[PDB]
Amino acid sequence: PASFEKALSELEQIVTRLESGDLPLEEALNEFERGVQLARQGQAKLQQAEQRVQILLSDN
Amino acid sequence: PASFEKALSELEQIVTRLESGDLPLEEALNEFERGVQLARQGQAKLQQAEQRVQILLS
Amino acid sequence: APASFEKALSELEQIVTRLESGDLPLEEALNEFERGVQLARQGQAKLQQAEQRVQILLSDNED
Amino acid sequence: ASFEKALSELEQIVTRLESGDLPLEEALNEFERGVQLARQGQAKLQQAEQRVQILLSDN
Amino acid sequence: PASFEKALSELEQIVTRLESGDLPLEEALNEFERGVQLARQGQAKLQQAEQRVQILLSDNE
Amino acid sequence: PASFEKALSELEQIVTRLESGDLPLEEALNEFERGVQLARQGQAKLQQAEQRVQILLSD
Amino acid sequence: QQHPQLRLARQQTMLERLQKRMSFALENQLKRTGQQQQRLTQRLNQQNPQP
Amino acid sequence: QQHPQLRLARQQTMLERLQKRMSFALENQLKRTGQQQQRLTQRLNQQNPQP
Repeated sequence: PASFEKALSELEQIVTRLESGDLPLEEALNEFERGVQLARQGQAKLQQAEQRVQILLSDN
Repeated sequence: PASFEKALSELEQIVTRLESGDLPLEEALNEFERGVQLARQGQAKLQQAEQRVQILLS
Repeated sequence: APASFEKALSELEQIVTRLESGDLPLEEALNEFERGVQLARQGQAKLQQAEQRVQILLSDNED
Repeated sequence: ASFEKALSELEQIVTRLESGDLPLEEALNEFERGVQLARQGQAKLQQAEQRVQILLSDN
Repeated sequence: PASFEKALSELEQIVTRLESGDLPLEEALNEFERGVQLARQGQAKLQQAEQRVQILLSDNE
Repeated sequence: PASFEKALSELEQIVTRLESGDLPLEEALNEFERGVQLARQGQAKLQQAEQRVQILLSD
Repeated sequence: QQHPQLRLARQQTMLERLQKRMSFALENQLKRTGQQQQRLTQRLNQQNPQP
Repeated sequence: QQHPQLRLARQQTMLERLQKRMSFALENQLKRTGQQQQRLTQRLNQQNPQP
């Protein structure tokens, strides 16, 4: 349900922690999961959004 | 929309906020829908009137 | 029925003097012009109708 | 050019321009030549009347 | 100099072949770059001429 | 002088030959380093193009 | 002499100018976020735990 | 009365319509290459020899 802006904000702080170089391997797998789950959600949002403008901006 | 004079005024304000870099998409795509909606309707009136002014050529 | 020629023309002259001021909003100008040309057609036909009455009557023999 | 030559030339531009069968750039350059002639013709009248003024002024 | 009338015909077809798209990207970049220059020049001529007529059409000489 | 369509066509032949998994490992590395060269060579074109039209189209 | 055709025509040209503003405005904003989200996903795939 | 101001405005309207059309054609053109490039690149990075 998360809106676009809240999604990109949460991804930011996940990557900073994963990139710290300091993390137990067990939690790194829970980090990577929630991570790609956010990015894939976001990627279709822009394709969802651009579809609107292509439909809206086209005369038909 | 309002009278045609303000219809232009409304479109000016919209392009003010879209220009200003601060906006999230989910309340920008709706706006851009409203901006074109306002503009496309405006085009319809002016096109319709010009045909009727053929009466000058009647 | 349409008003008399003289009353039709007086209405028209008020419209023209209002457009000539050149300060109406565009919608009023278009709305005013459309009814302006409507009145002129009434007057032109009415005046053309009177010239036909004189012509048919003017013949020495009423023909 | 004289007054009669100018009006005769100006009368042609109005006639052809009235027909309207002209290229856009031709119409613009033809119309603008008309205003040159009109100002040239008008100057003739003001100079003609100003010559009559000096003759008929008793002094 | 190119008259107003012809520029439209030139602009008209360049829009057509682009809308087809069969041309590669490198040619498209060059071509659309020239097409816009036609629009820029044509647009300026009209603006330059209209301000010339309005002064003449006014009471000014 | 690698125009854009030359790179894309060249790249597609390379990828398809990899996925069959028929190569000796030594040349799978030889033709994987060529794969990524063309990926960045192609991308530099669009970055070149998009930055270009923006200055051309923008005032 | 008082027909409104001249004033009508300016409005159509004036309106067009505004539509081009909207499209180049919005089109450019979408690409900004289309590219911003690509950088973060690029960094994420650099940090996968496979190695 | 025979001034050309009417026809000039119509020309301005006509020219703007043309740029909107062609500037849109190329803007859709570049995207078609945007997808094809990024489609083959993803297939390439899915074929790593490191595993």
